[PDB]
Amino acid sequence: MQHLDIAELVRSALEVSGCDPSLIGGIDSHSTIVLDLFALPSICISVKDDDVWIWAQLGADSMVVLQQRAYEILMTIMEGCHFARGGQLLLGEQNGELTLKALVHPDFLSDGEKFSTALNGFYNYLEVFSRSLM
Amino acid sequence: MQHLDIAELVRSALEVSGCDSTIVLDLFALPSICISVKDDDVWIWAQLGADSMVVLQQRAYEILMTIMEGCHFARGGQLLLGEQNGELTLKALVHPDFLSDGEKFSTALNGFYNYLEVFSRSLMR
Amino acid sequence: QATNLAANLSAVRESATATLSGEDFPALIKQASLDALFKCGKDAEALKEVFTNSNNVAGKKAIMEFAGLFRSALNATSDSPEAKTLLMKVGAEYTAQIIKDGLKEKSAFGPWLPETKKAEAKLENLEKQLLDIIKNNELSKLSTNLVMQEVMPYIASCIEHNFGCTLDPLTRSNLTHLVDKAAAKAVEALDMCHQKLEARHLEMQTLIPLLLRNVFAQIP
Repeated sequence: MQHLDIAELVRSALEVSGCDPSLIGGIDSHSTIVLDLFALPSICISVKDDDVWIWAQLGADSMVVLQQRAYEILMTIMEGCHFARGGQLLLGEQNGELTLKALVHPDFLSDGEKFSTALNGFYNYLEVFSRSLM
Repeated sequence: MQHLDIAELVRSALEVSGCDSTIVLDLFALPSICISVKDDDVWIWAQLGADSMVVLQQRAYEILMTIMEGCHFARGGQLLLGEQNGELTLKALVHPDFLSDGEKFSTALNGFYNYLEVFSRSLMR
Repeated sequence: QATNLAANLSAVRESATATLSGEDFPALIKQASLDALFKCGKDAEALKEVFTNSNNVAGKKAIMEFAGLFRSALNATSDSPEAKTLLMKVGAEYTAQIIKDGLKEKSAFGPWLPETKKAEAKLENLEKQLLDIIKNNELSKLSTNLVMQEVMPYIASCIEHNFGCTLDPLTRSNLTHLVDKAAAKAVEALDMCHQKLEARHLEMQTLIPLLLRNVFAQIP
């Protein structure tokens, strides 16, 4: 939790997922790692004082759409998330946009297969939350 | 954390406030709350009433905005919503910084009661 | 085969910019009342900024009052599509006027509040009369006149007595058409609500205060 190399974890998870390793640029500066995606908000991965976070901003109009869709969003949150600390995704706000966040449980940080489960699971929820805020 | 005794931490937190299985803390002039250890995690939580699941639907936005204002003593900086016995629950996964001793834990407990009052008001109809 | 994430991965990069972010309980409680109203606006965050930056005590008090009444109306109108639609529309209109107004020193919000206990009782009493008129009734000429007779004296009282209104006394003596026109708008709002609508009576009872306050806010 302390010798943890997040770049190597991410690289390994993406390999397990069957990613084209040529898409992977320079990661190793211990800044936020960003996964850009075909039709979805980018996924950010970061270490913040020994906590690993996965998150995404949900779009320029997400806070406004939230005014009409908060119940559906809450139900989705309450269904739970097996790879997050507390068993639940969190919502914040960054750059005037709603943010979906996972404080990753250390059980999912042990190897690339485990971290891949967390990343692909996050992808699934990103699809669902972003569509609920359309 | 496997040396951690939740029963003693609660006793300590009470002592240092001038006071006397899941722990059910039901004190004078305070609502009943639950404290439990699960898989190395310490939770504080409480149910929010017979019809809290109905009012949740009605006031989801308002309730979500309050959740997004955060909670300094929780892991992740945020309280969680759950469901138990058909009632909405407010839950805190207590950050380890607030588990070191009785003074710190009393601050988490105090903080929880304060947030619970805020959410109770949000759920009254 | 590759996971959906892998199949849809467009690049992996790093960013020095992309970054995450890190108690007044009475304020929190007040915010939650405002949020229930401000959700009806085009942009709740923009409403919160207008409100928070205002120094107009009476204007902010008018909005807070409305937000509290809105919460009561949502309690009573949530089981009828016509009533909830009415509520959402008055919410949208009120909040849009907040944005248009801006809550400066001279504001549409604040002047039409009761400033004495007597005026408060007059407003409650007239609201109760409106409910009786409508349930005794589109509105007939009789009912229309009775509404006018309830509303006009309240509007005229505010002009006569209020300091939340910033207009010079002498200049207020030019406003007889204001009272006629505002009271007519009230008739129209009540008449349309009655058309769209024990349960019903409770719906009307919670809606009346909002419809009236929204009319006041639209007075030029």
